[PDB]
Amino acid sequence: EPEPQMVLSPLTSAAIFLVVTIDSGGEDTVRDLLSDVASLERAVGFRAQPDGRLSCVTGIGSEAWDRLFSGARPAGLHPFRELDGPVHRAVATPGDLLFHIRASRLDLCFALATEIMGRLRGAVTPQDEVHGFKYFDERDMLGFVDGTENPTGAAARRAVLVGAEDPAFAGGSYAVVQKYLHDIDAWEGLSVEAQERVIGRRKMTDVELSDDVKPADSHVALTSVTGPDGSDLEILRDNMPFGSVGREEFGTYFIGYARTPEVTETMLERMFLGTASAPHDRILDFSTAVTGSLFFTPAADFLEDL
Amino acid sequence: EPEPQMVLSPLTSAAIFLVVTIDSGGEDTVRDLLSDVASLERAVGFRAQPDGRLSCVTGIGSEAWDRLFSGARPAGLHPFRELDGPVHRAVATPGDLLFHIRASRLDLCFALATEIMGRLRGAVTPQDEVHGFKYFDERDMLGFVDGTENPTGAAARRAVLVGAEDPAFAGGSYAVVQKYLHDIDAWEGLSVEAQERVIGRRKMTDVELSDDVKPADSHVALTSVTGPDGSDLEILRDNMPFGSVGREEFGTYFIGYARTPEVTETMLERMFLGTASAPHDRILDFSTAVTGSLFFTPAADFLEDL
Amino acid sequence: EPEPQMVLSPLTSAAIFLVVTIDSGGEDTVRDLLSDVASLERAVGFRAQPDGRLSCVTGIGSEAWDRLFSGARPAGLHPFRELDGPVHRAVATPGDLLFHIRASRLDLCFALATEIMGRLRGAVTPQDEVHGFKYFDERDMLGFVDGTENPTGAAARRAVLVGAEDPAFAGGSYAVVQKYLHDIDAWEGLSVEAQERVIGRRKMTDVELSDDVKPADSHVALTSVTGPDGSDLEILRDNMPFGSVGREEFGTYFIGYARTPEVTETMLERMFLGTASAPHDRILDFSTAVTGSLFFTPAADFLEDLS
Amino acid sequence: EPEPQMVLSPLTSAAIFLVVTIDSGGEDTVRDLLSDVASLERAVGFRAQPDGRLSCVTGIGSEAWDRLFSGARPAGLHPFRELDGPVHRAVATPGDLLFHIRASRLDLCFALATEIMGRLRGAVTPQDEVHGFKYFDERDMLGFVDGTENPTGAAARRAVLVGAEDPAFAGGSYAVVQKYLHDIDAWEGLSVEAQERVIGRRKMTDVELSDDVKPADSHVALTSVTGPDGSDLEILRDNMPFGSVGREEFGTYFIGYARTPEVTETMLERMFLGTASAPHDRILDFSTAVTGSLFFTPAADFLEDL
Amino acid sequence: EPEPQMVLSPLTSAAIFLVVTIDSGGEDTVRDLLSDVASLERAVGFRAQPDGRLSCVTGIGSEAWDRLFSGARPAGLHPFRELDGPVHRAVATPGDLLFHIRASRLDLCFALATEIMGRLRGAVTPQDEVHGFKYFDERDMLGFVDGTENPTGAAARRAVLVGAEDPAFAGGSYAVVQKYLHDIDAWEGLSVEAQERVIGRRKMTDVELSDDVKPADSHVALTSVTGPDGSDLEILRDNMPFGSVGREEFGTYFIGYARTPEVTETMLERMFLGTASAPHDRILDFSTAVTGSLFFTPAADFLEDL
Amino acid sequence: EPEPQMVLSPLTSAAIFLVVTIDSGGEDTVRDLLSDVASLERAVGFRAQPDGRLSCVTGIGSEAWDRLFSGARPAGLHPFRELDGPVHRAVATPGDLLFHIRASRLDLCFALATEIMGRLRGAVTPQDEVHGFKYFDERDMLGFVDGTENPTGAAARRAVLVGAEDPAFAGGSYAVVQKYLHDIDAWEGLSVEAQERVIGRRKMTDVELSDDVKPADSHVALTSVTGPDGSDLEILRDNMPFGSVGREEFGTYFIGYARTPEVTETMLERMFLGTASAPHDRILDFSTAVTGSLFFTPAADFLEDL
Ligand code: HEM
Ligand code: HEM
Ligand code: HEM
Ligand code: HEM
Repeated sequence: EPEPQMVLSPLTSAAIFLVVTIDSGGEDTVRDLLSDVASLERAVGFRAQPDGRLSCVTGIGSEAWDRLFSGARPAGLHPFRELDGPVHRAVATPGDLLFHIRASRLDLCFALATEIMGRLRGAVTPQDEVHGFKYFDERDMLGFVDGTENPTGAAARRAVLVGAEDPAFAGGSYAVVQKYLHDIDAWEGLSVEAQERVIGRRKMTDVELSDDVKPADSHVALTSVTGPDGSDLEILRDNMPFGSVGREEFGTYFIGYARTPEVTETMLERMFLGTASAPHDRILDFSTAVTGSLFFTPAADFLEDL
Repeated sequence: EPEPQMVLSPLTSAAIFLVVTIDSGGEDTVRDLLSDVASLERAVGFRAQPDGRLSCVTGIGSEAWDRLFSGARPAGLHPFRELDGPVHRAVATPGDLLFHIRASRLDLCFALATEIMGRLRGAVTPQDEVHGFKYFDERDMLGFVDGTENPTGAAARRAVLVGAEDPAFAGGSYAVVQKYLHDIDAWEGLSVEAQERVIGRRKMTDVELSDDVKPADSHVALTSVTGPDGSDLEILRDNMPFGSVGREEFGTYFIGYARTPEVTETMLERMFLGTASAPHDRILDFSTAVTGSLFFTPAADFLEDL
Repeated sequence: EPEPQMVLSPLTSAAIFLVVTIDSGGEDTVRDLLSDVASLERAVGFRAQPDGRLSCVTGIGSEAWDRLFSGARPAGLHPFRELDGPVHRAVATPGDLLFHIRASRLDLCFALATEIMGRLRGAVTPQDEVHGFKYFDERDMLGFVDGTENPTGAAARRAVLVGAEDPAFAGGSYAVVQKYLHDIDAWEGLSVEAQERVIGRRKMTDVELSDDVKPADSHVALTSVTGPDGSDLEILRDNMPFGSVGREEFGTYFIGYARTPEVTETMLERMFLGTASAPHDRILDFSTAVTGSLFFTPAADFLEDLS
Repeated sequence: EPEPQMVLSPLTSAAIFLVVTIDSGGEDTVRDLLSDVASLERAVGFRAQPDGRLSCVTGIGSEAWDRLFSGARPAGLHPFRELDGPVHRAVATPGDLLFHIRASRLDLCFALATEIMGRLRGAVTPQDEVHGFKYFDERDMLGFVDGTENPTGAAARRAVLVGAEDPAFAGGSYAVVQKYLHDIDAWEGLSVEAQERVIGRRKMTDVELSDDVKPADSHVALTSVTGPDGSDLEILRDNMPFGSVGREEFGTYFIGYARTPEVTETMLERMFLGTASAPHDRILDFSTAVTGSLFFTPAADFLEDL
Repeated sequence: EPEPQMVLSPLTSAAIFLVVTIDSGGEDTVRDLLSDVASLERAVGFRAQPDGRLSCVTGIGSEAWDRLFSGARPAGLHPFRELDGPVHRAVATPGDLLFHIRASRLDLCFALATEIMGRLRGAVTPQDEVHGFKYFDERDMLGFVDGTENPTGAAARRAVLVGAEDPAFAGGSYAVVQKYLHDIDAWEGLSVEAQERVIGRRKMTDVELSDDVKPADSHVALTSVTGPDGSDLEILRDNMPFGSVGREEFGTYFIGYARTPEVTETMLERMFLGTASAPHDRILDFSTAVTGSLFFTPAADFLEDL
Repeated sequence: EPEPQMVLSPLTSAAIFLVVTIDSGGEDTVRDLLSDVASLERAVGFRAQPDGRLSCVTGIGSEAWDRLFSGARPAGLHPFRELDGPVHRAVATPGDLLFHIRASRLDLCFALATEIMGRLRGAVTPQDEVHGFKYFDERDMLGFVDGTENPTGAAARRAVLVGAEDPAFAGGSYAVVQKYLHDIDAWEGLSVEAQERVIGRRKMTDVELSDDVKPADSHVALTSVTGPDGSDLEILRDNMPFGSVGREEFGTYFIGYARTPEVTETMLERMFLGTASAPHDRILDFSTAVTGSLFFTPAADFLEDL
């Protein structure tokens, strides 16, 4: 019955990520923006309804939920954990509102972001405004196909949508965002076989490496987590490449939706802290998480009732 | 006989404007890059040939030409003139190499720019990188359709391509680049009729205003320059919007190609210094020029012979 | 009977509205066509099936229903009410059968209409035939974006499809059709701010005006109807621009699908008769309704299995 | 060289034909419009530049040419000849101005026609306008593929544009406009083989019938005129299906461009009056001409220089 | 609840049919491929996600089911019946594994087939490989529109998906595959009306012939089977044209999905053996069946759990 | 003045290569087909001409020219020269007529080939028929991008169209066709760096290797022929991947157009016989030539005058 936000939509060719902090006394402005965001998205996106698939997902951080709403907090909504392994660390950056805008053209995303920021001209403060674009075969900046094993259909619904465990917030999701900056020089220093061993998949054919050859510290092996029931826990992640050529900045904005934050937290702990058979993820040797945050994206019905 | 660059192409949806300055001792690397920029463009763009429309235009500033080539300089190639008008001024900023990359997708432009700057590591210091996107209705940040009256066909090449006036540099062109930052807050405070009077075109229908009603200080009226023999002086403009909603940065990157810089300089003088019947252009009351430069784009044959 | 006649399909770029009336003795061939309309639509559309998205919706008027079928009538399905306000009027032109054809290309719609009328030749009288096309940003003849606030997903299904209130006719809908001829000269005589105040949304960015500034007599304000339980009533509408510049004729064909006709009747009454705080809709000052009719679009299986 | 109009354009999905008669005293309005038709077309069609492919062609009748322009007349521009055949006839209807608008979507053509008629309010009387649409395989309403043997490339330029025979009007063309109402019942009453014999080509594969079995009175055979020197005489046709289902009106709007009207006049005479081996064209047994006119489409610079 | 193998996917423009026979001792490799086929399809098809629509359907023959799996068998699974009609005979050919690959481009299908065969190298013998391409308007080699009356929506699910009748194998389907070679010259010898009477539909308009004129031995009149309870028995068919001009070979590869094989068996018996009012199907006079097999396509969950 | 036979057309997604041998006494039928091939191509293509891009190129072998035409012969026409290298051989196969059909869909190519072969039924013997498909990323079966360095525009016209050196046959070209079978099993055993060194270009980004480190026996370094006057000899080649997974056949059909066969013969001699610094091309260690022929594709007007 509850209507989830557009989190199950397929990834498009253009996206904008807005991580924004809320200034003191701007709670009412944020409330009315959350009420009107669906109408704003519809108005901006209907001008190109046949093609463009404009979709805005709004999430609220743990530190802002108790300041905006006086009801019951969603279960598991907590500030992003600080993971500091022996070598790499995951830093948590301030963030209260997440606006994830996706469309086939950057113009629609820019217009929607402009409208949203205009409605919040003097009540908030931007933190991590980022534009992201796709490549030829949906590749990332590391040259590998990204998001191949994303759950689809009913599997995605079971993986990312909150069910009867939190009846008051059915249809919501937990989104973990993390901006990484790559080291392209070191990555290009390695051979293609070394890159495949680091990732765990073939670079050209995208065929997953055989289990008897896949290294224990590869990114794919460490992110493959199986729960107590024997089924593999999965999340609907949508990485977006980004960067500026002049500043020699290349990176990836990872966003991951789940029905509970525990799956993403376990994946991050395995990647950073490492398992018994692997000190840490190999992909972290060439990628540093410059920012990280956690948000809760509620159902559209909850947002429309403010 | 000479082969001009891709300066005569339809305005694509995505573009990257790179302006860089050559450091000391980097002339040899710049020459090496210019000797194979066409090959790099072909290699990057052939991967998506039918849908993609990748095209890179390379231009050399007046300062860089003396230190790069020992031959005769192109006629009219001079450092960008700075106009100190009574109210507005056109600032001239350093720049020695311009790469104007255009494609239907931002990924191709980003890959080409990455390859170029990787070839130019250490040799040049980046000065201005702009990622321009084109709206669904190829409108400006002011909401007006841009490039409607661009010359096309034989008129375009007769207006932008150097002919027999400079036989040694036939097929080249002069490109004036200028970055404008718009004051959207003040622009939105004007009625649609006021905006149309400022621009000189109808906002929705894009129909030019009548001669008896068009204001003398409108942008279209001031940029319409008649030649000494009754002909109309024309330039090719590929200005595109750009900006980021995080910093309240909304702007337009203007690039203009001509046979000689005299036409563009006259248009700029009319816009900034004004006319006897108009103190200055009205569009400058809402746009501020923060970067201006002039470059010469030679024929592909000239670049391939280095 | 869960089988709607594709009335939830998104708006396409080309459409044909065909309202006809059946003369005496034509009740037999019309029945034969109604059992073949789906097959004809499939046969015409499958050629362009990858992107043709051809869809035909058939509706039966109040008189035509009890003229053709001898079963129980659907709840409602009254002849279209004629509203005669202090200034504007809503005429109720005769109409028995409505064919709403939608496709990305006009050729598919024209072929389907040609086949339908060839099967119907000699037994119907064409009351109205309108070819509608879509502008750039789904604009209407007034220059505003049309259909922005259309319900989508499960909300549209709950808003247009008949539920358990009429179990015998589940999956159907009630379609109200009207033809408006705009006064383009008067509309262009107004400033853009005046046009936005008349409509209720910004012309450029399609963002609707704030509550404290939106006029009480604007079209959007008057068509925003709140139900007795606080839930706003919604309908699915596909307004198609049409006209010919030779006759200086410009207009919009409005079609509205609802679960019950009462919602559309209330919206029309508020637009024409007006409320206490607004004499009538402002958009009616530049639009004149030349036709008007109400039809019931039954479920696909009901048309296939006549009774 | 003179710049030709948009006559040399490919067949397009949507078209509008607008034939009007200039009222008394409305010469000045038409004259000032003709200098603005190119600007109006550019303004309207630029909004959909990548795919709109909007193009407007303007033609002037003989009486309209006499009333408007006081210069020399083109070699053609005689009032459309009315052929009184033994069975069929080609009526000549009044017409002074022809606007042929072509675009991929009918909205562009409608907007351009609206602009033109608004500029022509109170000065012209619309004789008739036709909204033409293309079927699946560019077919006509008779079920056959239309325009298969149209000239292309330099051959079309030689057979359409006016050359050195009339140097003062180089780049123009002569357009013959006719409106045919088909008898679909009689056409459908014929077998497919009979229809192919009527037309002269196979309906299925669209291949031409072999010359030993093609009937002498077939449409293809009769409109295959051989020049005095043995060179084939050809014209460019852009037939547009049209009709209204409610009125049971089905028909084709034929427009034919030539470098001289005599080619189209000879084709029409062969079709209607017939040859020695054929009383008349067979396709005329199912098509009735209800509107005929002849116009001259001048070069773009001629219209601009007014 | 169980997820099918996307047997309800819309018809695409390119397909590959691969029928192979498992060699002795190759059961383990076949099981591994059946486990990894979903991952292989996801990896190959993700490179072109928006377009392409790559989908692979895997079916196991009756002779191979008892060799690969143990414990239970589908109720309807059995070796394909051979029909020895008075004139036409439907031959049964050895087939153990069926791979039906569909995509908008043949390259994706070829890559998927290459991966599958490489995984199966040394374990299976390729009995048949067919590359089918969609014709002009979904026509077949006979020129008639193919697939017009396929069930869609919930009707297709009720017609092709196994329900509560076989709970252990819910979500599966039964696929009957045949390869017909056409006598194109003899078919073209017939008139268009004769062809329509043989098929039962209009050649151009695809309108079904009236019941008063439709021949009793036409293809449509013979494949229209009414159920015992007055319902209509329906199957999902994807007929793919194929052939080579060098060998003068043209044909259609027919695949039919059903919830039970009884419907397809009844249709084949009516087509070949014929009813009381028709000796056999008329289309069989111009088509010869050179291949026939029956396979069971289980739910994706069953294939994954191996 | 002469019209080229659509040789300069851009590469499409689907192609059909037909090589046939004229039987004794079938010269008249071949002449009739050569006369009617343009009409057949137009008739087949105009159904999908908005985006079909169908184009048929016809070439006549050296032996067939002496039989079909009794006039003068093109200077460069001669039977294909078989090269017997130390380890590799270029076999010459009997081929009299070449039909190279290109279109965005295999449907148009198959229809055109069917019509052509039907007109040639009983007159020619089909020696070879290849259905070539083009990968999603313009790659070949070796995983590298093909045709990156193909000449375009004026350079291509100068390089592939014969001019004043043979005025009687101006507008024609010489096409060399070869059928290659690849050893994918051995090719995949090499590292990506080894594959790049064999080819001579980067596999990922298609960037040509630097002048140093580039092997002297690489394919690119061996097909880069410098003319006597310091210019680079270039040909327009359209390699098409092809094969079947059932027979484990993978290969590339190479077709190369030139203004004279000397350039292609020199390239083949360098690849097979080898230079002083390279025994032979490395790519030949994984590709075997099973077919080789040379044809002369004349101008369209030459074929239309039969
Ligand atoms: C710079 C950071 C990252 C990059 C470039 C990256 C890229 C990739 C790539 C190329 C793959 C293989 C392709 C595919 O499976 O679709 C993959 C797999 C995956 N990654 Fe990431 N990833 C990053 C960070 C993360 C993080 C932070 C998480 C979780 C917290 C994550 C979770 C996963 C999962 C669940 C899979 C699929 C595992 C499987 O298929 O068994 N990734 N990633
Ligand atoms: C006569 C000419 C009409 C025109 C040009 C027109 C056009 C429009 C436009 C531009 C809007 C605002 C944009 C949008 O909501 O998508 C709108 C809103 C709407 N109109 Fe109309 N309309 C017309 C007549 C009608 C009629 C006759 C009805 C009902 C009987 C109706 C019902 C509505 C509704 C329900 C809305 C939604 C407003 C909201 O959800 O806040 N309109 N219409
Ligand atoms: C009145 C209804 C007409 C219809 C339905 C029609 C349609 C056709 C068709 C289907 C063809 C064969 C396919 C093709 O050539 O593309 C054709 C050929 C042709 N028609 Fe028409 N046409 C009509 C009138 C005319 C008129 C009035 C003229 C000239 C005054 C004309 C001139 C030609 C020419 C020149 C050809 C090509 C001849 C050739 O290829 O040798 N047609 N027409
Ligand atoms: C037999 C299998 C062949 C394959 C797979 C193949 C593929 C390639 C590839 C990948 C390239 C580099 C990328 C590109 O130029 O687009 C290339 C270059 C080239 N190849 Fe081939 N080729 C083959 C045979 C031939 C033959 C037989 C010839 C001539 C008789 C030839 C002539 C050329 C030429 C002229 C170039 C351009 C190199 C340059 O301009 O620097 N190739 N080929």
